[PDB]
Amino acid sequence: NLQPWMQGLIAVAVFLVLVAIAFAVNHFWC
Amino acid sequence: DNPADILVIAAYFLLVIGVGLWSMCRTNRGTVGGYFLAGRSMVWWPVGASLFASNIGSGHFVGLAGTGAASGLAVAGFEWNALFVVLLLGWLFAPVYLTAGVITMPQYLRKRFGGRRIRLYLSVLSLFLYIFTKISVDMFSGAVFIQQALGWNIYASVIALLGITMIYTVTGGLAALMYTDTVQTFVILGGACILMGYAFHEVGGYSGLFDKYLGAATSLTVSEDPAVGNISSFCYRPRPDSYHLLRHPVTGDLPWPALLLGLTIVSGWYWCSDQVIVQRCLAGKSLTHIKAGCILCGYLKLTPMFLMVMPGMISRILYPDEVACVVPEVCRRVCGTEVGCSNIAYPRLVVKLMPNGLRGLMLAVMLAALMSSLASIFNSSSTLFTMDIYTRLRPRAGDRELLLVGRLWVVFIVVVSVAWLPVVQAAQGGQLFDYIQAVSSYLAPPVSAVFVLALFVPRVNEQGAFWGLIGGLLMGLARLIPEFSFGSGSCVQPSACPAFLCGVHYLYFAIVLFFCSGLLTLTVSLCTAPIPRKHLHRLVFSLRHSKEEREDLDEDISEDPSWARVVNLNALLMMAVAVFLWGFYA
Ligand SMILES: OC[C@H]1O[C@@H](c2ccc(Cl)c(Cc3ccc(O[C@H]4CCOC4)cc3)c2)[C@H](O)[C@@H](O)[C@@H]1O
Ligand SMILES: *C(=O)CCCCCCCCCCCCCCC
Repeated sequence: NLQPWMQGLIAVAVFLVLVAIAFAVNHFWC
Repeated sequence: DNPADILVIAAYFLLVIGVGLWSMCRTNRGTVGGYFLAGRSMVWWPVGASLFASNIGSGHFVGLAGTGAASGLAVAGFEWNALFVVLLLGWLFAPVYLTAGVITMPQYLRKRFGGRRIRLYLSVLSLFLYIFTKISVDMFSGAVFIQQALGWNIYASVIALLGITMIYTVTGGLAALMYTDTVQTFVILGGACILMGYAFHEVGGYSGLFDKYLGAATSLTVSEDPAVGNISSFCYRPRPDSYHLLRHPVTGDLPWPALLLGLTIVSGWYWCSDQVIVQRCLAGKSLTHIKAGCILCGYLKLTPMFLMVMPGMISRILYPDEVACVVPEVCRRVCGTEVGCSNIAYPRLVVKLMPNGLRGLMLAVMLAALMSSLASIFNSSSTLFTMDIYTRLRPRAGDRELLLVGRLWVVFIVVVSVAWLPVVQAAQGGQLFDYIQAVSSYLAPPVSAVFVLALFVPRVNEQGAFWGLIGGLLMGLARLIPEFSFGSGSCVQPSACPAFLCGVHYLYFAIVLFFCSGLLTLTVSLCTAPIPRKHLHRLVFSLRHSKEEREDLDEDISEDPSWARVVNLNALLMMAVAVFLWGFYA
């Protein structure tokens, strides 16, 4: 059973990945 | 009537007038920057409290609670989308609006495109959107709260409410309203938290709520009117998706693609583009303080779920036969409407769950929310009308005259809202809330697209924007006129609109209208004259930091990197928390 506090961590994880890639493109592409 | 409630509301009025006169002693009035921008002397905590207090209102209490009762959690998305777009504002739109030095958004389009018809038409559309989607909300919801909780009369009540708020916004300006919005946000949060605690205690807590809701159906399903008879067992029982925030894309109210995209559009308008919220963000001492206010308002915008949505579900738990009724005559006997009686969730929670001093406190919470929202609308409308119209029509007027112009416009908008009150009283149940989100979805997306392209596409021009706006207006009316004409109803009495019209939820239509208007602007721009670059310094997100001169077709945002790092960091943290809460609630 996939409890809701697991879904919370999954969403936080994908959000953190998105922000990390955004900062990477800022660092390189600006 | 009540010994202690009188003193609690008296102390509330006392704090109100105290902060108001403290700001009067500190106001520094006499300049439009004072009255319409608080002299740009506002810091983080009042900016954030002002954004939250102005957006939060009686509409939020009644609508979120009633929808939670009838449907379930999902409506919380309306609030949580703000938490993202507000950041977009604070990091994309507010800097430009600051480095352009505008007092209004029509002014921004006036000096970014050039001409007198865009500014005029957008000001007029903004005024009508405020009359339809904002003032009607709060008047309707205060009306419901008074009709149930107190019920002595409804016209006199809301008229008196608008009178006090008229005086409030006339005297105040942005400084008074933002400081007293600090105190009002404090009041709203404190009272709502206490009532949430009481409701959780009476149901048994979060677990006690998540257990008993799907079995919270009414028992009386006969409908002695022979037309309806035995009811479907489908509309008097709670939805099996009541506990979920992401409903089905097609066979579900508030479909998740609709929620995300359509609210992003309508809310990009509601925060980044419309004068109320931006003008809250134009009175900022600096950019960093405005960003701090955005994060604060966002963190508070994660709150109205637990304080308005879940309490409505609790109402359905405790009073299913009274809030979850379906039978026309039963609901009419309970409220007066024959469409469901979902709106009575929050008022009956308050009336039957809390003691005398907290009865007074809840009346004060409702009063504070309604007053702050109406004060925001009236001051922002004053800004829009005064600046745009009075300058295009009398371009040489002393500020001792412009102050008078805005002050009197407040009186006029109040009279207009009083005039429109019965047209709002003619809606029943949740119909008004539906209607208003529908109006926004039809009329917002073009404006949303125009601002997106104005800030992020240098190419677009006067023809671009004007024709996108007119095309969006005609497309929106094409659906609004018939759909609003055929009527509205529930499972008991559903109006006979065609499926190809009603079957497409208004948020999907907002996406389509957004894209049609944006495409039309880009088209009619790319086949006409461009606008040179010399006109667009400090008017597009590309040219924020340009120090060179502008041609003026008619600043100095230097945040210290340390506090910049701090505010960036906690903004991202806020988003992380909001995304968590989206995941936790499906
Ligand atoms: O215009 C979108 C923006 O609206 C601002 C706003 C405006 C009016 C109202 Cl009343 C409310 C609360 C509410 C009450 C009852 C509701 O029920 C709906 C759903 C189906 O039934 C009909 C929905 C919302 C929010 C939201 O604060 C901002 O975040 C959004 O961007
Ligand atoms: C450009 O050459 C100037 C005239 C533009 C005529 C063609 C416009 C095409 C627009 C396509 C998108 C329409 C969206 C819905 C509008 C009601």
